[PDB]
Amino acid sequence: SMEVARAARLAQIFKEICDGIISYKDSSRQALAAPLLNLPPKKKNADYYEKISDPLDLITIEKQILTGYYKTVEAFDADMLKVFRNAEKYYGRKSPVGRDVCRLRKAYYNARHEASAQIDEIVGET
Repeated sequence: SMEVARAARLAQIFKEICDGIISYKDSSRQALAAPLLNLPPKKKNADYYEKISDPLDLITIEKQILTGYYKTVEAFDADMLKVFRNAEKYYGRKSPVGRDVCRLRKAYYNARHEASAQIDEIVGET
């Protein structure tokens, strides 16, 4: 098949997974991915951008998916996991935001495990 077609099929999968993370709610109906959605405004969180070198938020990922910016799942994985790592690096694995990010990763690995079959069928038309 044609690469842009492939990259669109993938994009659709990446958007579903990423929407699952953004929308993800605990039994308590509160959105765990909320802290991950927007990068703190530079002007009053100058200390953030000193601790994080390669900052990324879910809104940006969500935006780039729609473009076909992610041509492989590794590039996607890399971006999604960087947003989680940056969160733990800044708030601490033990903070309430790390307890959350931790749990969101599990969600991420399940949705990624489940998509894996479709992702292989696409990539393996090369």
